[PDB]
This record gives sequence, structure tokens and C-alpha cells, in this order.
Amino acid sequence: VANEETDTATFNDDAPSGATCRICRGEATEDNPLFHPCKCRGSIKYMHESCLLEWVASKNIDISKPGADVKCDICHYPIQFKT
Ligand SMILES: [Zn+2]
Ligand SMILES: [Zn+2]
Repeated sequence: VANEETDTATFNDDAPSGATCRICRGEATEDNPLFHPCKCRGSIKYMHESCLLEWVASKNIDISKPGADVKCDICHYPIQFKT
């Protein structure tokens, strides 16, 4: 379903009980949760694993190469998608 112009979301100034993405305000799942790859902080730090993979792609950077420095512009922290 994608005909609407709004959807349910969560916003707070501490660790949310139902945290949501910074790209599509979805709430963590059982296959694609949420996590903060960066130090943007607040309610726009979280992101789905998919959403991050599409974000760093829009930034015009090859995350599969050792010739990159894939990171933010809000807080400028190096983005993290593995540990
Ligand atoms: Zn998302
Ligand atoms: Zn950031």
C-alpha cells in the first residue's frame, strides 16, 4: 500500500521503545530491525539495513571498495553497516 501521504512514526529525546527509521519512519522488524550507523543523534539516527544500503548508494560511493570514506553530512561520522 503506497497511495497515502502519511503513516505511523515515533519521535523522542532518549532510547525509544518503538524506534523508527530516518528515511521511511518504519519501526524495527524481525528480519530488518533498526540501528544507528552514525552520531546524527535524536530520532534521525536510526535506519533499516536496507534503507542504509540505499542511502550510501544515493551518496555516489562504492561501499564494496577500499578507496572510499563512506560517511554522513549532518554529523559527518563514518557510517557503519558491519561489526
Ligand atoms: Zn527505512
Ligand atoms: Zn551522521
